[PDB]
Amino acid sequence: LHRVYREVKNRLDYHISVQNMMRQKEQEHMINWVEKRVVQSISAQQEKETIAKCIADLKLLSKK
Amino acid sequence: KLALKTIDWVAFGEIIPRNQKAVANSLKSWNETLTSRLATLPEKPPAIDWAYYKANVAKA
Amino acid sequence: STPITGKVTAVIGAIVDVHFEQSELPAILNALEIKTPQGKLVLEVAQHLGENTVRTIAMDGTEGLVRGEKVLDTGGPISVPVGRETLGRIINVIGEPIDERGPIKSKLRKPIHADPPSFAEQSTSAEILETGIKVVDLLAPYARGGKIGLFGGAGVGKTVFIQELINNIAKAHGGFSVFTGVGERTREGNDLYREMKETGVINLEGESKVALVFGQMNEPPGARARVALTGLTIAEYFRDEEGQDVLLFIDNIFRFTQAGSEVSALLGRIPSAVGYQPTLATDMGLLQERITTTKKGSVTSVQAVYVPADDLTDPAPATTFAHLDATTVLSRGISELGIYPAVDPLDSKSRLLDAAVVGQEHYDVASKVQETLQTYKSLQDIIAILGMDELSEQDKLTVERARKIQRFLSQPFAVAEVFTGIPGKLVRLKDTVASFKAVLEGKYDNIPEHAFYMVGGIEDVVAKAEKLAA
Amino acid sequence: NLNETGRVLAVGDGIARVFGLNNIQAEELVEFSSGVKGMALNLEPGQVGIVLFGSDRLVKEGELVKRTGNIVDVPVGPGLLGRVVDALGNPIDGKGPIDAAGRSRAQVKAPGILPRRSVHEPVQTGLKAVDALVPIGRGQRELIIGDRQTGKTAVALDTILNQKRWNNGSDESKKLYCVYVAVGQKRSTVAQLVQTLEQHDAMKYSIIVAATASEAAPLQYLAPFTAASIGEWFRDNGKHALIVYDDLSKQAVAYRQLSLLLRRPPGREAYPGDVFYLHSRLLERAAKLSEKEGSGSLTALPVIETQGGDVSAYIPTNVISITDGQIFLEAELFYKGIRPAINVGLSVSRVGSAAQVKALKQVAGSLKLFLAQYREVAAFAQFGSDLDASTKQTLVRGERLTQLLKQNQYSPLATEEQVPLIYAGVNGHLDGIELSRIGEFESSFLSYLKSNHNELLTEIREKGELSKELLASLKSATESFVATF
Amino acid sequence: GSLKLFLAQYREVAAFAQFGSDLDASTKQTLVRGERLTQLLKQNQYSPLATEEQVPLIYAGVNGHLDGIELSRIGEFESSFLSYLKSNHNELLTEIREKGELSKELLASLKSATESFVATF
Ligand SMILES: Nc1ncnc2c1ncn2[C@@H]1O[C@H](COP(=O)(O)OP(=O)(O)OP(=O)(O)O)[C@@H](O)[C@H]1O
Ligand SMILES: Nc1ncnc2c1ncn2[C@@H]1O[C@H](COP(=O)(O)OP(=O)(O)O)[C@@H](O)[C@H]1O
Ligand SMILES: [Mg+2]
Ligand SMILES: [Mg+2]
Repeated sequence: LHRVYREVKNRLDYHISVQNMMRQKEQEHMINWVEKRVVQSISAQQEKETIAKCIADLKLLSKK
Repeated sequence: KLALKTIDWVAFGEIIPRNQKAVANSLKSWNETLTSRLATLPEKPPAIDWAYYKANVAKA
Repeated sequence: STPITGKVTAVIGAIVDVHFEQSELPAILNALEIKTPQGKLVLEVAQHLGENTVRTIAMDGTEGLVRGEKVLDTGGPISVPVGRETLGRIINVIGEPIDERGPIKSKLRKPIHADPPSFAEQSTSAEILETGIKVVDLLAPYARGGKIGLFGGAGVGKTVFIQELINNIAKAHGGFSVFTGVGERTREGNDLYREMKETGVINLEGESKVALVFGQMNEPPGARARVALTGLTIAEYFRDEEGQDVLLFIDNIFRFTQAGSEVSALLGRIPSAVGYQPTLATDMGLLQERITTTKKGSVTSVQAVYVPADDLTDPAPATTFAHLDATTVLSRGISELGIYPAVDPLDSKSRLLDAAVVGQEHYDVASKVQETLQTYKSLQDIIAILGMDELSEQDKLTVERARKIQRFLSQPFAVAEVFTGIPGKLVRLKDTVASFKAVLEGKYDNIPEHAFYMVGGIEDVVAKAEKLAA
Repeated sequence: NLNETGRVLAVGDGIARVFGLNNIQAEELVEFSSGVKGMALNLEPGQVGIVLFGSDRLVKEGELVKRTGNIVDVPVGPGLLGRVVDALGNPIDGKGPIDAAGRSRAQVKAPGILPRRSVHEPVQTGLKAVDALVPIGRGQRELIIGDRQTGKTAVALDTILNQKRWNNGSDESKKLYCVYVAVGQKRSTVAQLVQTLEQHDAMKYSIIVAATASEAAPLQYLAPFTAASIGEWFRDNGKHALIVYDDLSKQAVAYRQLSLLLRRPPGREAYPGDVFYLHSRLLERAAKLSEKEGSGSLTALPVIETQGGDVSAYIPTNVISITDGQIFLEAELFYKGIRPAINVGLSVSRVGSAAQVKALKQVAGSLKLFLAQYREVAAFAQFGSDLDASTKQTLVRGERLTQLLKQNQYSPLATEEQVPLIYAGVNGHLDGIELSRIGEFESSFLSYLKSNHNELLTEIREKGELSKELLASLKSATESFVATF
Repeated sequence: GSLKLFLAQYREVAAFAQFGSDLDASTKQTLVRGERLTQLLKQNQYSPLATEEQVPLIYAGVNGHLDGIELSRIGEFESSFLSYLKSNHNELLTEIREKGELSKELLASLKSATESFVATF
């Protein structure tokens, strides 16, 4: 009896563990994909060098 | 539910020839082993939350 | 090709700082190369100090580096040769051939750095391993595919010990082996290479069943701290890809910590207690974790550990115990008595020291021997202060036996035959247990003690006792 | 952004210093571009020091890092039972996703002075030398201190196994869920430790928080606290949970590593001043909640590894000062045969009888006496028969009383089976029996009672006490077996 | 051969006779020889001894020809014995030197040369 249980449940849990692994992976490449599209946003877009001097000069100020 | 012919052990001790004490010993321990075992091994296993699994699947 | 150029900016001992360009920084644990007239000085990324500056660890002699030489990024961790191609050849840390046999033709090149197997992959076994050494097979028997440790101060018998194991397992093993010399006498390697040819294990114009990796003490702190990985990588390959039994011999494993301990200060690490580096437990950990048996293949590991100042409380030895299944501690206090291998029977334990493993009979005999040797050592304060006569009838009878068994643990090795003059003797576990058993029952209370000193099988004891009487 | 994000200024030694995150919290988690996560322990005006949970090979310079807005948290609840999780609380056994009933912060404040009760619920370990000599109580903090390879784990391990006597029952206020915290142990060891509990059917109520040595230091730092919360769950909800920290020694080493790399002041033996605040803020979490709080309880069995009996060391002194008793173990005692080698002389318990079954207390009050006088007259045993009869009597008992405590591993005995053995020992019904047959004596004696005097055993198990009637009935049954022997 | 091993036994017996108990023939025999071997090893600085002069001395020690000589005698014995061979049995010294080993014949002559000297004086 215990063996039947363990084995079935084991087959079931496999699907979850798998499903879980897929999600994780994908959402790795997904949030990581963010990186390479934002390193493309600043390196490119010369209009993302203006939004540079911007937010940053708002540093000196506040602190003081 | 099991039937289990009741057993007084000191009598059992007193009916084994010496050249057979070995056997009798092993017979005793197996019993004890076996008993301990059933104390811990439940009649049936836990059920299986089928709804839950049904709730998290992918193959139909 | 599209390589990344760099330039050295600082040189202090075995620590080289390279200054790359923006967006061109190599991750940690990446190799580097610098062209020299003599050879190549590989470096290994360690830290990122910032400002496009990286700190590496010199894999070789740092003398001859010019402020600002251009370094070539390898683009990945140090690559070592793998496959049956490395069988029967000597290899250094960088993975270059050092036996004058030309280039090593390997189909693959796998990095020395890799993650430890997953908890899921871990496979437990209970099989026993028969070596031929009484004091071991009877007390702490080694496990097939297990991790072994040979502890012992300087000049106790750790090398001769591990050498015999090779003379009794390696030939007798239908698989492959890997020897890794870390921080040892270059001459010991030489003798080894000579014996592997003479035994037939390594054939220059034939087949071989063992690879050789050396990173001796003559090498800088960089080398001795990564040579252990270099040889591990070659073993691991036969483990997973080849999927077969493998014998890993490491000697010595203490140099792995020490070597790192030398440079840790120069890498800006606050020295931990006893001078060792803070990253002791982890480093010692990331090495032993890799050295293990998976569901893909079995790996039997024999790592000899060094004990600084005959002190077992030392972090280096202390930490290593938890990564071992079978520990064979050697005491200098045992060497001096003339009894060898100077194995400590009480302090040495094993995993297979269970009735349900070695057998019920085997356990009982082993336990009796231990209790006998203990009481003996307990009465050491009476045998010198009150003599032997003061002891009780039960005590004197035990004491005599304890002295016979003690001397009966000694065994002549074919390796140290030049030291003892007596021909090696290999005892079988099946006979070993049967021997002490007989002595524990008092069946040889007539035979003289000197008849048990340096003797193999139990039959030889009686033969010897009779040859002396003449 | 600069306020929710930051750039890696420098990385190394598993610690990278980032710039930015001007709104990040203390000890808060963070996530790097690569995927590896870390938590900032040091919050400097210019930069922020952050430890890593993974290889520092993934982290590079200038790399981007973003907040998580959450402190170290781990999922708790009864779903963990029978699983094996890491410091964070993820599955590593491969049995699927975990089903928790909520989360709890790694850092929880210990119960106040008022919400507690004097420990009074015994924790039967199934070890004769323990439950008789050093009794443990639900909510107590008993320390398992001892040199390497002495039998420290054996003590705890048997304890867990000895719980099948109540956990498979129906009553809850009687059960005891076990939470083992593997710190600094190789995977091979854990995989075996787990495999032992299964072959005994113990995983059914055990929780394994594995923190292998290869894992990053911080993991080995959070492991004990993570597991701490998990058990508190049971405590808060009005139950009983046993947690064994094996071992705190390894934890301190890990923590020392982080502290040094972060360039914090080094103290005795290279341990920062807050090292004591670490363990004190851990052990004090286990206690005995009052009736109003839920009567719940959390027992702690911390393991400390000494270096050659040196209990005077820094770490040990800290732990020993906080706990409420020690189960000192010596290798020497182990070699003689006395297994488990529990040094009665040193082993102590501040709670004592307060948490011990009266059925055993009535026969144990004297057992500490004889053994006490035995250690004093132990040198005489080495001399000739010239010893007077008075002292000789002590030797007769001690040899046998010490021989009885010897208990094989993986073989816990219930109180109903302990009392009969102690009662026959104390009175001295074994003195006539050879000191070589003491072992088989236990076997044949227990089997006897369970066939002829089963009614006596069962009355001791239920009542938990020994009435004048039983004391006489037990004595008569003993003298009868000793006679026929 | 087992000379180093023997000197180990000597220190073993030397420490055990500290008790102040009488010693039998065995423990005193080895004690007598072990005590003299330690006295034979004592050599003056700036006085290197060839191989042909070391072998003979050690020979008479490991065997037991010095046992029957007083301790304060071992001193002059060394010099006297050497002068004896360099005068009479010099042929042997020449064989040991060149050969560097001991043949069945060389042992015979060497054996007789030792006993003959013990008898002298
Ligand atoms: N009660 C016992 N009876 C018989 N053998 C025992 C007992 N307890 C421990 N052992 C033996 O102890 C060995 C392991 O001891 P144990 O694990 O208890 O020490 P430890 O505290 O874990 O030491 P370490 O810190 O090295 O893990 C095993 O080989 C086992 O044979
Ligand atoms: N089987 C043996 N019998 C006697 N002496 C031995 C034996 N094995 C080793 N030794 C002694 O130990 C010495 C070598 O020590 P070694 O193995 O290098 O120890 P360590 O590992 O501490 O360096 C040898 O010179 C020899 O005298
Ligand atoms: Mg050596
Ligand atoms: Mg342990």
